[PDB]
Amino acid sequence: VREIVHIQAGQCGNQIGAKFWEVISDEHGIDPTGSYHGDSDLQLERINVYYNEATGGKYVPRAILVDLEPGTMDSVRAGQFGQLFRPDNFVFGQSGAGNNWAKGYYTEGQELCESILDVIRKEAESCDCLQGFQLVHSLGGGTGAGLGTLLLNKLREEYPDRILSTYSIVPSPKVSDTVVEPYNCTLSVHQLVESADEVFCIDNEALYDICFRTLKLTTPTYGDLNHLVSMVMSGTTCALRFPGQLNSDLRKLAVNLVPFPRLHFFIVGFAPLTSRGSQQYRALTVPELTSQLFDNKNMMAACDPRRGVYLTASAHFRGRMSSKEVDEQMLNIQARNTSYFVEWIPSNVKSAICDIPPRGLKMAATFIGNTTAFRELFTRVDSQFQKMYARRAFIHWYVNEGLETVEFDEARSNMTDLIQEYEMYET
Amino acid sequence: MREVISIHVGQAGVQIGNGCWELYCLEHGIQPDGQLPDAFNTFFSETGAGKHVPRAVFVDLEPTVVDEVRTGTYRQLFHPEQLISGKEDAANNYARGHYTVGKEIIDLTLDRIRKLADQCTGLQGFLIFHSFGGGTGAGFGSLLLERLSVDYGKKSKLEFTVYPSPQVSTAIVEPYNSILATHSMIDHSDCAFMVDNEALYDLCRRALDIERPTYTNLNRLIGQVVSSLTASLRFDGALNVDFTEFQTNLVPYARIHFPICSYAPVISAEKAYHEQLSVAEITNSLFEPANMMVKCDPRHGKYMACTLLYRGDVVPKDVSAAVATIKTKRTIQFVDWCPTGFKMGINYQPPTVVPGGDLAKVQRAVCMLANTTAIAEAWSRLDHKFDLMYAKRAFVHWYVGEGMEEAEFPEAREDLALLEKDYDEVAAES
Amino acid sequence: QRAKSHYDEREASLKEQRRRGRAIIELQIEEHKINSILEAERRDREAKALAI
Amino acid sequence: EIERAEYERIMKLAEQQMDEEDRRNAAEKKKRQERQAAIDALIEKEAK
Ligand SMILES: Nc1nc2c(ncn2[C@@H]2O[C@H](COP(=O)(O)OP(=O)(O)OP(=O)(O)O)[C@@H](O)[C@H]2O)c(=O)[nH]1
Ligand SMILES: Nc1nc2c(ncn2[C@@H]2O[C@H](COP(=O)(O)OP(=O)(O)O)[C@@H](O)[C@H]2O)c(=O)[nH]1
Ligand SMILES: [Mg+2]
Repeated sequence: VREIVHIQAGQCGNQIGAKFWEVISDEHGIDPTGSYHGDSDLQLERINVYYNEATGGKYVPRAILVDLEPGTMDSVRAGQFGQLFRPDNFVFGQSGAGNNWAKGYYTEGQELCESILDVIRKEAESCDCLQGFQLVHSLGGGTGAGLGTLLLNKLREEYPDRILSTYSIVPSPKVSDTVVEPYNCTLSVHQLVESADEVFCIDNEALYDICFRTLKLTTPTYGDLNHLVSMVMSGTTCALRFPGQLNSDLRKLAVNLVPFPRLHFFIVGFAPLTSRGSQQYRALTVPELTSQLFDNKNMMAACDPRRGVYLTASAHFRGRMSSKEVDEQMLNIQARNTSYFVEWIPSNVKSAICDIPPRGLKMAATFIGNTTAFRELFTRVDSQFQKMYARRAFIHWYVNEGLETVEFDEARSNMTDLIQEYEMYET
Repeated sequence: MREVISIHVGQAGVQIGNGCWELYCLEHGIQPDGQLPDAFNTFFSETGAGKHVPRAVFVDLEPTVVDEVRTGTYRQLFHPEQLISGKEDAANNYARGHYTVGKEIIDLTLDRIRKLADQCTGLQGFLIFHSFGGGTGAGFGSLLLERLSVDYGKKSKLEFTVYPSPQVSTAIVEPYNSILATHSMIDHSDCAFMVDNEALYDLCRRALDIERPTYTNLNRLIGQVVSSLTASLRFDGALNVDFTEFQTNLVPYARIHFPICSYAPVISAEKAYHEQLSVAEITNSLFEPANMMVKCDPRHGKYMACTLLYRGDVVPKDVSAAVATIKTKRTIQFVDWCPTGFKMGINYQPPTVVPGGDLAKVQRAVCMLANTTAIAEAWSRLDHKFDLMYAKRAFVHWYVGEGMEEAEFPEAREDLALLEKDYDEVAAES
Repeated sequence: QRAKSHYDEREASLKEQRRRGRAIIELQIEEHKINSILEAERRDREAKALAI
Repeated sequence: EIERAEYERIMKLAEQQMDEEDRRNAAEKKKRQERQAAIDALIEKEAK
């Protein structure tokens, strides 16, 4: 009884979350209409963690979808699992997103939040227990950034004990979709540092690189990218739904991986990924998974770990394997590459083994890592934000909404302080 | 549900509008009678049985062009109250259209526009067309925009106007009207797109084998650009782009709003079979000055903001590859303080063609909108021409006698000068 | 619940009849008005021919 | 493991089958309606 509430915002968040619900529904074996036609009894043991039961043999997910513009939910309702979500869980206004963080935070954010908090409260107290909330939002845009930060602050005000684990996409440095993206990223970082406990960030250019390097996807759409984020989502919480040889929930991961209150930003990775044509050459074993997991080329974040050092790390495993083999590999990978690990924290690698593998993949593992390579991601946006801030250009647009120009300086100062904190902890 | 009001002024606005509605009715598939043999609210309004009515008001002080539509094949589609025609035109006089004749009919048009907006609850902005050199076009456009500024406040008043050509001109008093309109547009207009006749004339033969096009062929090219702009608001897409999204990103400052427009690929119905027209080809050919619709070389100026709108089989992976290759072009310069400068949006609906027509069955197309300091080249020519006119007081007596005060001419001259300095200051590096 | 689903169908049919009434009658009235002009063909063109 | 991979490959083919219907329908219905709105609406104006 560790129910987790799922929240979506923006076009990017809603589409990713929609793909997430497809994967988790298929994992348990639930028909698109909400009725069970699965294959195993172990699927029903802890289905309460993500679903509510509507009397009649129908399951309604603990999901809330929010967008400022109504365009996105038209595709969601037309989707395969559109009918699954509660009709009263669709909360939205009738104004354009505007791609503006200040507009999304002060103009439409205030009006929408008063409607949203009641739906969240109705979903939160519907279950006996609630370990924490789960959020998917976009930092680059206006709706997902501003609304996500405002809702995170409000949830922290109301539910201090619960773990607010969030997933976000950091704007790509080279070819991104927004001119004014550095403004939104810089403003969102300030609230995101102080509010959320567990944070994971994905770079889209890394997704294109990973998809083309490994899976040989000739025509990579957004579906496969959203699909990859789904396995990262599914492998994160696998322990709560099913048993295993070593249990680890979100609170265990947060205590183990977070050494200080301001160092909690994480990067993620998933394994195994194999080419669909040459997948029948791989005798996948635990050493092979460890090589794929710890490889820099399979990281969903555009930051090379070799350029920095690690602080804490953790690996979650799925399937039936030996515990000694995981421990021996874990010791070997720590001893061989000591150049990238701090000397004052021994045994920086934490393990967790669930028992049931996911569909389609005889055995699987997931990796979450924390490192000082985060400075490069903050370096790119800092330089871009300084260039944007030099000639006062787009300050004009944000002024008409109510935002003060000093807020940029406070946000950049806070993010620069985080850069310094990562720098001095490298020693 | 979500809606755009179209307002057309003068001869060009009506003739441009006629071509556009030809494309729009075909692209959705509505018969000329409004019946059938979606996102209709974007431009179409719905009536009782099956009839559709377009969300447009056609305004002109001369009844000749309006009567053509009343007699034309599309006469049943438009509601008779939407077609307002005046008695006598402004005679290519800004003062006559601004004060004497325009103020006679101004109140009637505003009521019609306001009444239309009630059925159009999903309003996001207005689209307005003008001729800069014309009298009714520029003269009536100024009064309409000034009234709408206080009537509706914060609403996106986008515009698409024909700027005078650098050398080709069909009006002697053209510089007077343009300098007077420019003063009016720069204050209230949210974002006004620019095109000129001369470059449209050159492309209509260079890009496709038409030896002697007419206003009909030019209007079809304009309609294609407008269709792609509103395509994201009409159909599903991987990246939805709204009007406020354009407004925030395109303009970095209040007075530097003026963008430029481009379209590609424009190719005859026969040559399309020879070339692949991949995403790289359509993206690379956009930046060429030959495809520019405004006869100002981008190499003279700089790039500060660009927008790409795609329609076809576009894959996001190729977009990133195409944009990355563009940034490697040393011939293209960007202001250092704007490193990214790109917004792209993807729509699934392909372009639609019209018979007796000029384009081909292009599988994939793309629309390009950008803001450049090369527009300063165009302004200097207008300023120089006006100075030659006002040095000897060439046509002052015509404008003064129509109620306009002479003290405005130096004021409008200063406003153009301040815009010129503003563009130079922005283009300066640090 | 299904019974009111057909009840909703009844409301849809009635709201369809609302449009059908205008759809057919207003077209017919214009046809009669056109025939009134056909009467105007003989009360004017031939009567003023008698004026000739 | 492989013993259950024998069933796993069949189920993956079932997922591939579902993708086949979904993508095929999205393409076949889209193309012909697109051609109709462009070309069949075009033919009327050619005669006009
Ligand atoms: N591209 C294009 N331009 C047009 C078209 N029709 C008119 N124009 C432009 O309209 C400009 C002047 O329009 P006029 O009708 O003479 O003047 P006006 O704006 O209607 O105002 P008035 O002087 O009162 O007639 C010319 O420079 C033309 O280039 C058209 O169909 N296509
Ligand atoms: N991976 C992924 N990225 C997306 C998707 N949809 C949009 N994006 C990206 O997200 C960014 C815009 O996010 P958006 O939801 O519009 O942010 P918002 O305006 O604040 O809600 C763009 O850079 C897109 O490239 C998706 O389905 N998957
Ligand atoms: Mg005219």
